[PDB]
Amino acid sequence: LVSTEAQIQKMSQDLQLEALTIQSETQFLTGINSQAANDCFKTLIAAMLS
Amino acid sequence: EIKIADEVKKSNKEESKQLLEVLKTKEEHQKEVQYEILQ
Amino acid sequence: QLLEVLKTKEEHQKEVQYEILQ
Amino acid sequence: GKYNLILSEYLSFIYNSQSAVQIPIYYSSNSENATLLSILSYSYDKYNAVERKLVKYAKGKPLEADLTVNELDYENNKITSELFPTAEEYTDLLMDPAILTSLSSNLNAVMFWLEKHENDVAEKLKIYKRRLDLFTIVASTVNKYGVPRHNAKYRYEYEVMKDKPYYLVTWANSSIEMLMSVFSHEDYLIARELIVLSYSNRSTLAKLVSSPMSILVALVDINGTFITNEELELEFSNKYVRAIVPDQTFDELKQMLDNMRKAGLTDIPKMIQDWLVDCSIEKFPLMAKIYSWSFHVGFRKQKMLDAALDQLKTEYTEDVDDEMYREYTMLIRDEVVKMLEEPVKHDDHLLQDSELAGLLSMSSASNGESRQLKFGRKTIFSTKKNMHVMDDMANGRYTPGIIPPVNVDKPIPLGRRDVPGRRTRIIFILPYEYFIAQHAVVEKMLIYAKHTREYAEFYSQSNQLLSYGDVTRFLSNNSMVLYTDVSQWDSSQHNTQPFRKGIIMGLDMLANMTNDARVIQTLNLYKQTQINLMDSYVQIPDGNVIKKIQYGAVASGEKQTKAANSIANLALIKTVLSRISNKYSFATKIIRVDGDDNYAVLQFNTEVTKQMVQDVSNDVRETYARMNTKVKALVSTVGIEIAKRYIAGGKIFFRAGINLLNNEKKGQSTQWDQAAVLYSNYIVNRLRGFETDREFILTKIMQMTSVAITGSLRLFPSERVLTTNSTFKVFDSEDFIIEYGTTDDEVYIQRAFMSLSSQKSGIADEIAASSTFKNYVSRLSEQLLFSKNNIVSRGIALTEKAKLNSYAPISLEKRRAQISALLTMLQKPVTFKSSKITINDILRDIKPFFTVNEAHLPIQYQKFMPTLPDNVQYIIQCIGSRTYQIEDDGSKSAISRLISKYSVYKPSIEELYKVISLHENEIQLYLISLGIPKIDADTYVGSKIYSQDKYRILESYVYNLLSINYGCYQLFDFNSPDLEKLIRIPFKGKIPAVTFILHLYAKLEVINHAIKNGSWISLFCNYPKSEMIKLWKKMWNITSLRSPYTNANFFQD
RNA sequence: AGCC
Repeated sequence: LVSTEAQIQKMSQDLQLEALTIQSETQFLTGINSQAANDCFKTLIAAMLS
Repeated sequence: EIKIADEVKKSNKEESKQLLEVLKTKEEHQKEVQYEILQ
Repeated sequence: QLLEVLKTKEEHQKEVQYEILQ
Repeated sequence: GKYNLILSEYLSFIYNSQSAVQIPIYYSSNSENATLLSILSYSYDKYNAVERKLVKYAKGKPLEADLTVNELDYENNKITSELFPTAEEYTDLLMDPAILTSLSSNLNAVMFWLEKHENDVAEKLKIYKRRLDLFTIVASTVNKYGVPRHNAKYRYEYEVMKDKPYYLVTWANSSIEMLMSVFSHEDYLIARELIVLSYSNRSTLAKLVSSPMSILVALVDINGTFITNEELELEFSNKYVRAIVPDQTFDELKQMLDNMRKAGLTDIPKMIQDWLVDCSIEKFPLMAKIYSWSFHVGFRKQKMLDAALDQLKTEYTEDVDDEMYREYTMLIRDEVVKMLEEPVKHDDHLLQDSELAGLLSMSSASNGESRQLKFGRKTIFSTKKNMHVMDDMANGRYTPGIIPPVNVDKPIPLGRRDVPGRRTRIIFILPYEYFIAQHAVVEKMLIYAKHTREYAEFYSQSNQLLSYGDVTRFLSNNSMVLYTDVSQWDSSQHNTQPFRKGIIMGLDMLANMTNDARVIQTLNLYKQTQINLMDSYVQIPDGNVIKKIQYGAVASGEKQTKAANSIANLALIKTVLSRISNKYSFATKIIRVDGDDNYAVLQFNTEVTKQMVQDVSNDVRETYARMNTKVKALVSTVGIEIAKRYIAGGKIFFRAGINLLNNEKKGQSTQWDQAAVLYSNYIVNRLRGFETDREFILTKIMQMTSVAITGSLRLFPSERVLTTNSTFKVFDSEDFIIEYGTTDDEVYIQRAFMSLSSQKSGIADEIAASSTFKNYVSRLSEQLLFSKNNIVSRGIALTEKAKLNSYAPISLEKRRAQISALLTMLQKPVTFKSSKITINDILRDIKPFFTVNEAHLPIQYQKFMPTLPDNVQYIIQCIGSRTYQIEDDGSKSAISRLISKYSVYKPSIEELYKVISLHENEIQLYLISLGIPKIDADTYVGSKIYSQDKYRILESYVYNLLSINYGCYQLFDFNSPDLEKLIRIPFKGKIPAVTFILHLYAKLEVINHAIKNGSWISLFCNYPKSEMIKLWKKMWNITSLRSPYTNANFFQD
């Protein structure tokens, strides 16, 4: 997989989020990691087979 | 204090901790404008 | 008594003028 | 904790009796997993502690001194009763170690080490068998004449040195320093010849061993080099340059190896003998090992007449060619007009008041004569020059216009400064009015030297590959470098008349270029110091008589001697390279002068052969000798000796001669401050190839930092007192790493050292209330501004309070009160409660948000300094050496370009940091106290350019706190593209103060992790927006912990 | 008690 730290840093520059104002483009980075990526791939295949 | 509702102040989240800090550095800027006029 | 002690910081002069945000 | 384990094992050795007990004192951060503060020790039976354990190491035969190897009669190792017959004539100043640690302390630090490593395994056994064979020689020689018991201030009286040889103390000190640096079999064969022969040959041993190093750097081939650009930035170039050497160098190197066999050295001239068969760079650290070990023999302290006799007795003739001296005087005249053309035409404010420019900066002058002063009721003797002004401005004698003569009526006193293995240099002791006249004009000569290619102040940075890297940028197979060693630069004939008349002629073409009445006056007074030094007499005392010797030449200890000696070289080496061009045809690429050691790179048409090297060297020492300046002309094709640095074969080699257990002058420090000089002289020698044991050093910090209040009680401080980041720092846990601790009991003690960081002194508060100090402050406020304000006058009167901290007894009443107030905290474990932001308080908030992972980095860059230790050479080969130097002087800002122009003061970066974050009307109240006018300080405040100057001061202040430009962090590239793959921090805008410190602290934690363990880690800091704003308000109230003995720990020389 |  692509690294978590090497993709969040790439994603945090396309969004251009500022550390002073409060905005809705700082919630795009919540709960994105390498274990939840491996979980959705399993519960989408195994839900269709059963 | 800030006189915002009490379920935002005692909360421990990330979207509610920033809202208290932004309303804390608006008071320090509004007191900075009022002090410069008085001099 | 040095001169760097006597001159008050920015955070001290921001407390003689009080106001509430809301 | 390892220092706490050696501390408990040491007290169980030096106190072998049953009556000795040790009480450890602990403390905690909570009220009710604890680190210990100190260790008490009650011991009562303390007589004859060292003389009883020495007998079990005193085997073999003692050393019999040879008494016919020195030319003088008082340099032999004879008995002191045979040398000094009566106690009234006994000079201690010929053997004084001048360190506050006696010989009976240095013998216990070795006999403690020899007991811990008595039964080790077969690898560390051979080190023990090599350090025991040398200590048999040292013990059996001391035990014959006994151990001399020291004084209360660590000198040696006549009645304890009566039946012993004269240099028994200062030989057993340097030989213990050498046997605790033996690690290999090559280091054992060098240490045996420098211990046996050093007992009799106290004159010419450090000269014979350190002689062939100027020759052996010209034989090693170049295969790949570091070069530098025109602006000083590093480049790597992999050319191949062959080393060409004539047949008369090997007929001179053979003469240097037969002088080392007359003296008795028979195994040091076997390593140079077996290296010359290969002439390889892979065995060259053996040849710099012998050059570094030769400086640990000791200092050559002599009588003042006997060491200034070959210097002050020269043969001046009129059989020089006068056609060569007209171009030499004209080329000095053309420089002084070229340096002061722009500050005289445009009349600068620094030259318009040269009287005030020298008065506010007289803390940078050398110490003058010892003179009796009166400050109220007190009578003190001082040699500082700004104390002489306060006594002369009161009694109606301060005349800065009248410059006193230095002829036969009032001669110049003479002071010395010596280095082992070299000759001595004399230092003038001038009056205080030769500093006022020569300060505002010399400071305008050293700003031109910082922008000119041929001077040494251009290539003056913190790094050492960017400074001395322009040597090898013009090197090829058709060029040669020409470094010449002028023997007696101070008293040559080209320095007396044509050098003083080339400056005087240059100040008369600058009296017609201006129109003010002040700039003609300060150019006339700087001219007046040259006519008086044209015929100067010197004063040397010997015996009963005082000799007055005529000396019209140039010595050091003046103010212009760093910037006017560099002009006399660039005018003399320009005249010699014009006389050698009648036999050859070249093009001079670079000339670079640094005092009296220089080089010049000549590029030829055809390829350089062996005949064009032997016949250029015979036309340099024959053209110089036509001008009566005898030289040792050396030409080379690959490597030179620039000033104390040896660039041999593409790599750069330093000298590692710093005497640990000896000193050349009796310093004015305590024991606590000299236990950090002893450690910082061990880190310097470890980075240059002379590795002393750490456990001998940590034993020497144990015996120097301890302080007793009673004859039966002792207090030994622990590791956490000495290692923490405070005023009382002595050493670090790991060697080359400066660590900022983050624990709830480690910030608790660093705030506990904040109360007694500032103490008061009873001497300086009685001087500051006297009448002659108020008369000195009042007459400085008259010249600084025409008006009178109460704000500036208290701002002046409390500025010369800190200038009295340069006085030696005043700076000892503070430090003796630092340690005496620490003893009430190491005994009572409870401390006080306070809150003040330090650098550790900021790092408490950043560290719990970093997540580490394992990572790897392949080697891509190569090593240019091959004597560095192994854990530092893994960092350089993986992220790269430094390319360009980032400045932290702050002069690129707009406030430090306003202070330097309109005033003569220089404020510290810890002073500009505190005042730049205040309001508008607080920068006004501070800038007037500096001497800036009201109309100028109303411009800078009213322009709102201070808001964009906040980030140029914080950038140069944090680089001073974390010590990035200094220390051992001045080798690694911080903007490297191989550290950014490990640091993965997402960017959050609009707060630049916090984002800067997230990237400067993450760059240090990766480097400090790869020195401790040798493996790289990668960081990730998803810092929240709600913690950036809380850290933003603490980035301006940060306070530093400054110590006077730590400011010398930033530079190496 | 003071640059020994």
